[PDB]
Amino acid sequence: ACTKNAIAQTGFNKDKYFNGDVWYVTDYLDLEPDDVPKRYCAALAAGTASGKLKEALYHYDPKTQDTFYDVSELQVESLGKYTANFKKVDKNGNVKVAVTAGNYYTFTVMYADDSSALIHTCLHKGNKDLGDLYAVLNRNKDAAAGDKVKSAVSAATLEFSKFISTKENNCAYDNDSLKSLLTK
Repeated sequence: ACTKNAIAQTGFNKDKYFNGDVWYVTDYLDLEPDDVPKRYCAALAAGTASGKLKEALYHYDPKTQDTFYDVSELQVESLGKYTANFKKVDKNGNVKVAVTAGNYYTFTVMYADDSSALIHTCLHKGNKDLGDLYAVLNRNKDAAAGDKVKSAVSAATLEFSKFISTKENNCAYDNDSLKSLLTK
């Protein structure tokens, strides 16, 4: 179940966030903690491709080694708040699972700057959802969360101390694949 109306960043700079580059998830928190593993790896690219707002996603479970990529088309609800479809793809963009009615996530950028961000997402698969999921993002895969995004976590009335770090999982990412997928 999702329960939060996440508030987007005041003055959110959409072209800076959606610039074609990669974001690494360094820390996460699901308000339904059992919905996701305690160890995980995730990253995304976000950009405009031929006029359309897109994201490319990567998930990796560093223990089970379950791996998947996705390509998403985002529609605008308000500044900083989006509804995204997704298709499951291999790392090269070939479709494994097509865009499907009812398979979507919401995406809210609560905070962003040059190097970091805080997002909220509520994933839906049919009548199932994966809970309220917060993620601290960084442009550098190995950077510890700085005071700007940690203060943003507090300003959302969360505690950064309760987030789970991804940093000890030997996460290895394919940035070329993510940037290419934005076009698929």
